[PDB]
Amino acid sequence: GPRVVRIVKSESGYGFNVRGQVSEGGQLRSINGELYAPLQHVSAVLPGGAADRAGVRKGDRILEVNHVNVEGATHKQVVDLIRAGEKELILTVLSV
Amino acid sequence: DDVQTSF
Repeated sequence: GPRVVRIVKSESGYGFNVRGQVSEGGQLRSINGELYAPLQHVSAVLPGGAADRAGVRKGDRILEVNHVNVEGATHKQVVDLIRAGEKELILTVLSV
Repeated sequence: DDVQTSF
């Protein structure tokens, strides 16, 4: 099931990478029996960073950023939403 | 394609 993680930004950042489609049109994928449009995913977590300590895990598939749905979004759309957090980030994710 | 960004 989707879970919600709060990450407070440190002076060095959030400590995670996001990878996903540049443009819309990617393949659909079934997760936990539910069909989803393409989801950007957490591709790396800095050990001991803010995201790591908050419980973000590698492979986490991002459904929402600050309660804005990003299912099927472009990479730039997700990047821009994360940067608009400005010292706090709420991720709704589907972990592997 | 797939692209990556660091936060």
